[PDB]
Amino acid sequence: QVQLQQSGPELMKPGASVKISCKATGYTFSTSWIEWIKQRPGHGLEWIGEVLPGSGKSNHNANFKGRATFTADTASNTAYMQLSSLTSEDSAVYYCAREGSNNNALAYWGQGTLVTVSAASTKGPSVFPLAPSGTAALGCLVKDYFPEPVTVSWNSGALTSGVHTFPAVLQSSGLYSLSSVVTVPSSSLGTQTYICNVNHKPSNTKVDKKVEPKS
Amino acid sequence: DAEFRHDSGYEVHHQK
Amino acid sequence: QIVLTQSPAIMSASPGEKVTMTCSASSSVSYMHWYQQKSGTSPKRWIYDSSRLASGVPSRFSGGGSGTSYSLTISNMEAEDAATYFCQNWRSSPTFGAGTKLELKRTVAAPSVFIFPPSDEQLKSGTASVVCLLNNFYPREAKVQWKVDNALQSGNSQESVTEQDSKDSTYSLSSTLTLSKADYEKHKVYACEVTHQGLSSPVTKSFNRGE
Repeated sequence: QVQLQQSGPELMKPGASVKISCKATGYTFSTSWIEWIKQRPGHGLEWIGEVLPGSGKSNHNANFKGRATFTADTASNTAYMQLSSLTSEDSAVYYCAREGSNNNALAYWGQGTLVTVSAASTKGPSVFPLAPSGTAALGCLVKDYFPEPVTVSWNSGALTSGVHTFPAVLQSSGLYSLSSVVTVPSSSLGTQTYICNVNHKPSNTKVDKKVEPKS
Repeated sequence: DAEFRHDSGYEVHHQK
Repeated sequence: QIVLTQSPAIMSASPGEKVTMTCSASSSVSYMHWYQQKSGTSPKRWIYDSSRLASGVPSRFSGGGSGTSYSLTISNMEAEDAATYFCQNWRSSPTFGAGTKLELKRTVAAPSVFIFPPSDEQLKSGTASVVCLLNNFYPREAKVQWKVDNALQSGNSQESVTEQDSKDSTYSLSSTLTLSKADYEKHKVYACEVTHQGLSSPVTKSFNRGE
């Protein structure tokens, strides 16, 4: 079967150039176009360009203004997209794709490569309580960290019911913040302990925070 | 976005 | 030259219900491709050449149309069918449609609203974060209005929403109001006002600083 496998995530400084690879298997590499698709949240899917391996031919989306270059190495069955002069707008998931056997639908897709363009440096989060307010709600605020991700659990994985860990927001500072909450019976607030376990690996931040009603 | 994409030849042969 | 319009942008279907989503073209097109996407994964070819099902696509899915109107149909809605569906045609600009997000339909549920003051620990760092939780609501659409001493806040808050819950089909929202410690100490009443379909009038949860 036809398979497309992409290179891993890229963390980039503004103004840098990124090169993403797409290894193709299960067909004759020189007889099909490898195409590239951009996906930002709130923008859908955008066609960027393509390369026909071994021909020297490539095609471009005009709105990229020559910043995107598409090449291929026939010896290793790998296609490449290079995007120069990176900005915050270029932060997206990038897919390589190929046409079907007897149809021009994109039947075969790579797993996607996440490119993050940021000027921020590695920072550990501060963990703040969201103190309890029939049913009570409590939580933890995991504020001012870089980069993604963070791993959050409650009571070492024992508490899963009624837990909502929210998508992180990217602040104007360039640092992330997320919240994790749990709704519980209010009668158990005096008997049952509630601890959020927070792990941010790049900063070596490992925090267990007990959350209780304020004195 | 895909204005300058390659042609594959899957064109419908229009009768009318 | 040819624009694709997917109507509606959000489609809600109960389990068992028949589902039809339309991709309208501004001029005649000879085919429509359809792609399924779930959160965190690549789009999958779902229906190609208007009507042909990709390998592994269940028989409940079908596609049809001609000219200026094409559609994707599910005979009976299942939980696993909840995804975004993109229509696509190479003669169109842009080539992909904006997508129809298909969710599970349930009865209207009002959010349970909770406000959280900033912790004393945070106030040492020079910044104050005020958090509002909107818990287990349907539909997804909700408005959060932050009020500081009755003054409506704008540009100084961020929010995110969880994926539809697999058990009760509800959504949850978290909003953070961020201000400096200096700004925080100069005001008294902090309020999160919530607008939602299941609320006849907006509900306000509030606290007084220090109390």
